[PDB]
Amino acid sequence: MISPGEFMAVLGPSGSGKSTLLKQTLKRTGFVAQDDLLYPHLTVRETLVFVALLRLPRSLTRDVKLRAAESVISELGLTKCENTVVGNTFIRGISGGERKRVSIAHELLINPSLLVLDEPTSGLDATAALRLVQTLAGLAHGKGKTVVTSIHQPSSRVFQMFDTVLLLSEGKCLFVGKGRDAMAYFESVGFSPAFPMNPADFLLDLAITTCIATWFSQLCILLHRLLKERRHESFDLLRIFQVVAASILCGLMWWHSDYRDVHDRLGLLFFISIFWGVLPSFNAVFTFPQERAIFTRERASGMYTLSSYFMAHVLGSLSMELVLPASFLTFTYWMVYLRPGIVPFLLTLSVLLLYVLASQGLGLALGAAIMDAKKASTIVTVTMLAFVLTGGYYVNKVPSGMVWMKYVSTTFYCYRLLVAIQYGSGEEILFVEEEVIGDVGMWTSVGVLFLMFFGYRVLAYLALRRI
Amino acid sequence: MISPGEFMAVLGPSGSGKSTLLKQTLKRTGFVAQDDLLYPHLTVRETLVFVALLRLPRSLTRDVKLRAAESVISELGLTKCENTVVGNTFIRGISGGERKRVSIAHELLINPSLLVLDEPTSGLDATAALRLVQTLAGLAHGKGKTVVTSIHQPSSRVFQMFDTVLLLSEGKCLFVGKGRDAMAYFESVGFSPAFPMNPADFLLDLAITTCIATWFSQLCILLHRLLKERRHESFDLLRIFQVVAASILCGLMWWHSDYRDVHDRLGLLFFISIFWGVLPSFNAVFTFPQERAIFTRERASGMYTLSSYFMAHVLGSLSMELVLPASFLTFTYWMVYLRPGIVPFLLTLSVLLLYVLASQGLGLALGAAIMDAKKASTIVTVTMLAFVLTGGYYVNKVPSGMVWMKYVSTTFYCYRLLVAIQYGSGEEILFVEEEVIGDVGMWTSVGVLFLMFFGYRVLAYLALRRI
Ligand SMILES: CC1=CC(=O)CC(C)(C)[C@@]1(O)/C=C/C(C)=C\C(=O)O
Repeated sequence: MISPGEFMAVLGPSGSGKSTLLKQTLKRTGFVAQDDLLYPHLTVRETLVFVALLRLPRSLTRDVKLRAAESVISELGLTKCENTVVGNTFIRGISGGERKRVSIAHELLINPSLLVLDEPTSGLDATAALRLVQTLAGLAHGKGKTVVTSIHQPSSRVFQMFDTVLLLSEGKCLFVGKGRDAMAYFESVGFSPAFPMNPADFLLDLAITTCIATWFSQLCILLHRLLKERRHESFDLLRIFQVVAASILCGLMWWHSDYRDVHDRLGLLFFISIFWGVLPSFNAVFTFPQERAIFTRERASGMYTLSSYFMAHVLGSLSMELVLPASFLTFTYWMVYLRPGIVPFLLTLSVLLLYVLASQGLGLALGAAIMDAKKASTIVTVTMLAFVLTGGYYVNKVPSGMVWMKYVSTTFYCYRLLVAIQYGSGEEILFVEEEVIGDVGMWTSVGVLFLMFFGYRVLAYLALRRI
Repeated sequence: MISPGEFMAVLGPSGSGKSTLLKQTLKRTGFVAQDDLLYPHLTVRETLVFVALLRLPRSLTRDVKLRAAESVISELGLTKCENTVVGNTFIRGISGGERKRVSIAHELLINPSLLVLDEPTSGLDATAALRLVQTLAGLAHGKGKTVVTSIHQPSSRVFQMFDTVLLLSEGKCLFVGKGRDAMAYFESVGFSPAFPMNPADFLLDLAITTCIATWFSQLCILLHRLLKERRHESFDLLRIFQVVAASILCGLMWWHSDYRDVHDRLGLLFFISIFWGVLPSFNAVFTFPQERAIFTRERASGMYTLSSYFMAHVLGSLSMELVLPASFLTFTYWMVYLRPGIVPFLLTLSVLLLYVLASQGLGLALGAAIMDAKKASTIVTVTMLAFVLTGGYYVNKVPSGMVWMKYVSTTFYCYRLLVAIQYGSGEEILFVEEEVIGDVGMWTSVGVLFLMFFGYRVLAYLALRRI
């Protein structure tokens, strides 16, 4: 039993059952886990106001939501670090204490009366944990919040701040009540310390239109939230360097490529298709396993739906996955001197953008299907290799009983589209018939690529819904 | 001042200077760091006995070296976990306490009188930390070892076990002497507890032929030690499944490929070169950053030299990355029905193996040149793309401005060797002249391949000597 405004600490050794022990009631109940599953690119204020808009009811406007988020940030002592990104182990951001306080404010925006916390002071410095428990006690007492927390091991100053201590050991309960008399209770049984020591250490030793409006609003919200995530890969130094190196390589190798040498242009188009099939799919396959945990945690509270998250993710990724291929095509066309014309330029640009979107959708679907990031990446690589080997440029004599594979590979279709844009039906050129004219036309290839992209998105959505 | 046989600890907050504070004298001094930089594939016994062979002098026989290693293992309570791999965060192995005990025994093989321990107790379970401190105190008392350790925060039972306690704050010493008298001294100064609490928390609040023989023996033991790592560095399904799928789909794509269609076979050879140029290079680029820290720590003690470590690693890699290409060729040659003959089979197998070795050397050199794993991998990808684009199969009309790319690449040489093996000079075949005959001879290409295979490891060695 816990009274409102009382601070309870769940004490016990590792594996004693502290984690497992911890609709209107759930609405006012805020649960915080040990892991700080937060986006590392959003700053403090940005993240808390986003959670405020994504969790608070629609009867509250955006300006007052921002004001409430700012008040929560200032109440948790995050004013100094409000101008810094959250960060993670990879990219430097706020400290561990600030990150844990941001995680607390994530559930504090709903204004919960029953705050359950699993290991908040675990894994941080003595002073950071001391400040965290000071803040938690202040919220519990001054604001009258029913706070139940679990700590693997508290410090002395940390230990002396809980008004209630509940003791677990190997799944059973040993003591419940105030921390001050606890030793006395043990002194009732005959367990007295043999030396000056922290009483916490003894404890361990002894142990319809509205729905559409909400959908659109939260979809735009999640899209704006993931713009920050996409901005990293938009200007990733390694990615930009690789893209510009490939562009310069294509420009120099095919410098002022003529229309007479069909083989050189065919190889250039096939290489472009290979690059823009492998890179987007490989990039997209990593996101879904990486954000799976945070998506599950956020969906458990019911803050947002799966379809809105998926649409926001694809909308955010479209700009990142289209900015680079456009510049790559601009540089390559203006360096290697492919077929002149603004209309062919727009046609090939749209063709490659559609192919890149299809490859990104395939990568997202494969990442959704496989719960392991490395195995999903391996499957993506294998599928892309099987596709490129069936693109019509490496092998010209496909076995009769196997041809259906080249009818499902997107890189095939992209290569045929590129060849059609560069030379048409081969009337000017007229091996030519099989490598230029092809067996699949312009509009049918475009429709097949669009259908493949849409099907990949649908399959990814089905895989996400399966879990 | 610390006397032999006394358990001394250094206490203070993070950043107080505990880390910085902690030839015969250093030969008998064993230093252990916080990080357990150990190979995750060797079992508990295996790495211990190997460090014994690599550290103890040559006047100490192998059988009794193993006996001493077993005695040390049993002395540190590793008998139960001796049949389990050390492991890491990726692959499951021994527990944190067992791993730290293995790290202690790593320096305990040399039998050091002065054991320095830079934060070994930090970040483990209460019972594991208690066992570690009990083992350390037992060693310090019974064996008379001068132990100087550091702890970020000790438990009460842990804290009551040190004979000597040093106290640091912001780089300045505050208290020196026994832990028991620290409370009395601080009370005399005028600092007394306001509640029952652990005095450890109290402290924080205020705060020629012989050389060749040695080279050969240590090279051999290093190679044997690295064999365990090479056993599963890439044997995981992520790569063997990809290789077998590539073999199956390559054999099925060119199923009974004829000798008449030059383009198909040439594309197959080019794709094989592309597959075996980037895969070994990508595999090799990740081994060097990963092992950089452990190599630096192990070289700091002078246990082994740089050249022997390089030779052992290269021998392990050669034993590693030859079976997979051998199986690939063996499947592909018989599935696609290439030119008949055992001698051509051996020729192309040797060519592919040498090409794989050259790619491995390029990857190792690029990984050694760049101190960042991701940057080195990106540079490897860019360079391999540059070599692939200038292989003579994509762009037939290479401009004279950058044609020297084809004179420094590796995929080009492998492709020329493969075509000169499959079709020779083209007399049977006789676009043919440029794509079959070429301008680089078979023996010249083989010599260039071998020269670059040696020079890549030479570059890697010079890069290692630089840092
Ligand atoms: C883009 C990329 C990602 C990887 O993980 C493997 C590797 C580095 C080899 C690769 O360059 C793959 C290239 C492929 C499949 C084909 C090619 O290049 O013709």
